[PDB]
Amino acid sequence: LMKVFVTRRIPAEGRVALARAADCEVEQWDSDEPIPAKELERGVAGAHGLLCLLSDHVDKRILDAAGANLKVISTMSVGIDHLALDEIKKRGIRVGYTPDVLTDTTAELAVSLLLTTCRRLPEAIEEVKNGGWTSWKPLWLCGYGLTQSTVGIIGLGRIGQAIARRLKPFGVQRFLYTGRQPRPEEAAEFQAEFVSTPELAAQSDFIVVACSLTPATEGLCNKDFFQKMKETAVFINISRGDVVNQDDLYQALASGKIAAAGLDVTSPEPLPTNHPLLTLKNCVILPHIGSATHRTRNTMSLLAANNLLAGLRGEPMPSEL
Amino acid sequence: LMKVFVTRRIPAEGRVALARAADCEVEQWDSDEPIPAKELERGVAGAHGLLCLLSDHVDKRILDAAGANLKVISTMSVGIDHLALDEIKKRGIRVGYTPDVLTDTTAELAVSLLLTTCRRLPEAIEEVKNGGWTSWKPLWLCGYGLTQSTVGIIGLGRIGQAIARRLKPFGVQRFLYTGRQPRPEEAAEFQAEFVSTPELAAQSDFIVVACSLTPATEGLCNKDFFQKMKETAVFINISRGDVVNQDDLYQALASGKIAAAGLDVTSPEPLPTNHPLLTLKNCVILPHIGSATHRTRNTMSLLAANNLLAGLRGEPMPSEL
Repeated sequence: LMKVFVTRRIPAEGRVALARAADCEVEQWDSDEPIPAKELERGVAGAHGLLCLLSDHVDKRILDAAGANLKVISTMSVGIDHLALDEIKKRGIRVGYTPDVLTDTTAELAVSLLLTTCRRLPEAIEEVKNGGWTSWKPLWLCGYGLTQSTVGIIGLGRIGQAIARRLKPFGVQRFLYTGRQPRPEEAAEFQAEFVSTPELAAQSDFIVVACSLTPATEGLCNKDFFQKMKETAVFINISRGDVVNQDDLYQALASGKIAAAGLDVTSPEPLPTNHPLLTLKNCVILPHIGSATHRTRNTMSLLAANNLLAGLRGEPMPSEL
Repeated sequence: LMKVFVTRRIPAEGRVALARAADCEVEQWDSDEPIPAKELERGVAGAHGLLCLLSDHVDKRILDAAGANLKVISTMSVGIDHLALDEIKKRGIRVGYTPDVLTDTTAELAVSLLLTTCRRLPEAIEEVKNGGWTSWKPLWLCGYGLTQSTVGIIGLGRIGQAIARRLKPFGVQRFLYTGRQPRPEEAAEFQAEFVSTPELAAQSDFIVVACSLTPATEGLCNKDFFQKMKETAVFINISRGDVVNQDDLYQALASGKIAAAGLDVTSPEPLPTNHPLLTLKNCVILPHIGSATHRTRNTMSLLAANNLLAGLRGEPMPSEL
């Protein structure tokens, strides 16, 4: 029997699929809490397969603890920045990941974050709870909406495209995107215009970041970037925390260089409860719930399970990296 | 000089317009707080024109205090259930209202409220602030989304259509609506299907109430309605508080007859802070911010101002009821 380590309690369908594989011995971290480095090193020892999560840093150390038996890592995420890919490819280890199945949900969460930020729901909710609400008021809790807006998207991949698609009927006048390369075919549906980062910041009323975390994008959204934004604009990040310079953001939000921000990702995760960004009424922070619907999480789980199983058996994977 | 009473501080552009009318004497309630009944009676005495708000109950008593000078009431709202329409038409008084200008913002707000509610943003926000957040967790904060959902809309007028149009690209498979009368032409953009209230509640994953408050709609969303809803379904109201039976809604939410609710309107307004509904983690309440963007509020103000002046001068009004 081949050994499999799962780093967390996962959605049922995925766990059952693993429990059904007669050729597998499945060891599991029986918790909702992230597995410490030390217990993961202990757990992957001798494993033929690792099923892991975003949260788990699979670097050279883990690979070494594994070590030689490891033929397949299967991550329950589309993002891969948590894997030491170069060491993995050197070792001839196969990788499963979960693109496509979370596209709609993540785009959906991204628009929810956009709207609750720019329409100021969190302040509004609190005004109800705290006795601030006394009547309907013509001047009160006004934000900025999407009618005739310009929306700037950083990274026009499947998720960005699906954000643009949900945004269009709110009356968006023009879509801009940036990246390393124009994508006419993907942009055509929205008449998106490929522009530089400086131009994107200058022209947009809304900025949505939906790219991978890479050397080219680390610290991309910094002081120079917020400076170029309109003071009436709203900044949304659903990529990785390290794409944003958090101190520059705070400062931009505190001095009014931009109107508001909504973050689904931060650095680190979790964010400390005493963090400056959390003292700000125009910053909305979500705890990385992009893909959080029942249906989506269940599908991701079954896909991770199936990637792992095909990996173990030397077969084509439903979705391999 | 004709006398004009304004019942609150309104957006600048509207007050500037009034302030430029050399044919007018403009008295204003100098406050963001709602005008008491006694102060309103006092202020309308001798008025030729009344510029009022949704919050203001313009009933027989007010008109009497006015009394005989009053020729024009201008409301900065699309809703009119706060006016004694039959008394007004008997007295030959003209009415201005603000349709159309707030259609896109309101629809925009209703979609924000739907997304914040079904994607559990408020719970999510508090878990970051209260230390609940410890990692990325596969089973945590999962809501229900719109992919292949059925959306049911009560009242498919301009705002309902504009909700439908925003929701379509989130992957809605089926729109249903109810009302007093089918609307083929207005429904055809969405292939929406006219259905009875019981069928609406039975079939929908999301229910959005966007109708006027009338005798036929008071207490419409009650115990039998919530019973017929899917227990996975989400209920949104942007119409008027009195369309819902708040106690039935509370009970439905507490027992799990439905998955969650999001209300932009309540009974009364404001809702008391110790209200049962506000002890529920699966009820989102906003303080009636449907039309709260700077652009829209300013447009509404100018419209209400211009309706008033045209009224005073016996001319066609930009938007008359």
